Amino acid sequence: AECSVDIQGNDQMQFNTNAITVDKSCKQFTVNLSHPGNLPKNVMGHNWVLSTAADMQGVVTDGMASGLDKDYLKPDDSRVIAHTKLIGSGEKDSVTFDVSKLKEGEQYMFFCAAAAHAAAAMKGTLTLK
Ligand SMILES: [Cu+2]
Repeated sequence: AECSVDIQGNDQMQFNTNAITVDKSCKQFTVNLSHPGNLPKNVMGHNWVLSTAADMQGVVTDGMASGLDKDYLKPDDSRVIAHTKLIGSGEKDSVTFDVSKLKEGEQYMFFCAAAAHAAAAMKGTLTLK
């Protein structure tokens, strides 16, 4: 069972993956986010956020309004299954979540909630396999 993934968000507003697989034998799954490049948090800060496909737009919109000092997420947002903090270059963060939080049939999306980043396609799918 492969129960973690290392993902990078760079100074050019991209993740180095578009698709995450979660082994369904995993009890927990861990995302390790890092930020190659030179740009600080306030310029090109990234996070990793998990929601259902349907909820992503809302999470992003409300997170935009919540703003930078809230790490671009509505605090305690019920739609956020898991999330890292916002990180700048040189910084890192991990998040671990229960795999039981994912449903059969459902469609899940990961993304950066930082202003404009998801629109520029800092997103992809997350799928139970
Ligand atoms: Cu970002």
